[PDB]
Amino acid sequence: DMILTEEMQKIMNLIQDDENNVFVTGKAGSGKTTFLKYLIEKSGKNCIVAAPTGIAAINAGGVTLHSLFGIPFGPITPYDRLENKFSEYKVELLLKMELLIIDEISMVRPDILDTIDRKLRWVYESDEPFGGVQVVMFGDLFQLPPVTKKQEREILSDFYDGFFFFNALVFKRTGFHIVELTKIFRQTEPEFINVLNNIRNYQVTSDELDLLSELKDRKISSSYDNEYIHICTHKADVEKINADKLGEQEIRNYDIVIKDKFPESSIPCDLHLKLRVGARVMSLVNDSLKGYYNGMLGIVTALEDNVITVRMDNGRTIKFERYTWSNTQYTLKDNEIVKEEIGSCTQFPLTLAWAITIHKSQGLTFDKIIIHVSHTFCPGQLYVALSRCRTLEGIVSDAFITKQMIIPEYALIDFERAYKSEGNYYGKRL
Ligand SMILES: Nc1ncnc2c1ncn2[C@@H]1O[C@H](COP(=O)(O)OP(=O)(O)O)[C@@H](O)[C@H]1O
Ligand code: ALF
Repeated sequence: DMILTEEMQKIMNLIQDDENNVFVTGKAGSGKTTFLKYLIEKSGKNCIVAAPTGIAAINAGGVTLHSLFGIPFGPITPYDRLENKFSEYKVELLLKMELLIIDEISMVRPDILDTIDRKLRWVYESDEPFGGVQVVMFGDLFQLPPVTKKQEREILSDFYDGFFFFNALVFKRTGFHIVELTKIFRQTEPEFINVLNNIRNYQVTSDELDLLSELKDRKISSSYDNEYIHICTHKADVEKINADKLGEQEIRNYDIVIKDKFPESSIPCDLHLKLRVGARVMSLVNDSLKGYYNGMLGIVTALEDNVITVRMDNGRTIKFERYTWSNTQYTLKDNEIVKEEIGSCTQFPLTLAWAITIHKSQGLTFDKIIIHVSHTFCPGQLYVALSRCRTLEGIVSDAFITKQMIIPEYALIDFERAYKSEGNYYGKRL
């Protein structure tokens, strides 16, 4: 069923040359996850998939960067000394890795990449960056990174020109090609995409500005019974909203089931799923054959012991059973990198969805959203909240969206401008 686009093939063309590192970027719904899987199968290489957080690793079927490379937590300057206490099997695993795939690369502080480059050089006893391991990075540039602690910020400041992954010092020694996936498979909305590009590039016209002014509506934005999902900055506001609407009447509780070794921070579901008939909910996984995807909304119609029946917004009724997330780790089998399960957790793939945070809805899109203007805006945070919808028309705002709420991220605009001018390549050329 998959389409192989020209941009996808162009990435495959680049990684044939084992010396090419590649940054694959694109908005939500542009096929990043789907193409990552195809990339693994067609690469012809022993791949390891890693991500900066536990939930992202679980979702992409890989491991966290910190566990894979024994990275200590906290900022790391070039001259902090690394213990390098790799077990023998980890060393042999890393020595067979020909292709490192890092998902959600925009969440990766640049010192983590340099620490990875340093550990691999130690393991390969090599001066080549990343010990010569080819690196392919997936993520959306313009999704804001985790706010770097004040401590972290000024330690790394003495060594780093900025706090994005591409500020890693290793990129003064190697570089990477960039390919953007621009086909949004779910829908094709040129005007909305154009507004979004103009907001993030700080090139908004006065038309777009009032196009943005219209999105306000105090009636809809204060209602919680309308298939609009409330998108809020703060987790506390979202907890209150989903608790208020859930209420205390006729609530059933379903407990997560853990088997063996599962990191607490990697758990991708509710620990205690509290629901009730009529509760607004969101699907957390994709199962194409039962016809639900990560992000789909619905209303709870029936509650049983092993089955929650939900009427999705598209008119369908689905019988949700418990889903099992597998905690995997990589290993060798006749010098070939394979996976092995070391634990799992099991739970219905549903969560309360009258509201959701910006953070929890990263990489997701909805038909209808309500933006709770969160005054004291930051850089990019308006673009991020509008990016959670599929059209301009499904967006309703708390208050009026004003020009001063558009806070650009000039480091990202300069990065794009720089690579698009130098042949879709950043860093040192070999
Ligand atoms: N190459 C492709 N061909 C056809 N459909 C695709 C392709 N890539 C993605 N899709 C569809 O678009 C949706 C988004 O895919 P996904 O890989 O999750 O995008 P991203 O990871 O960039 O958010 C999926 O539900 C999938 O059905
Ligand atoms: F894996 Al994605 F959006 F990056 F689903």
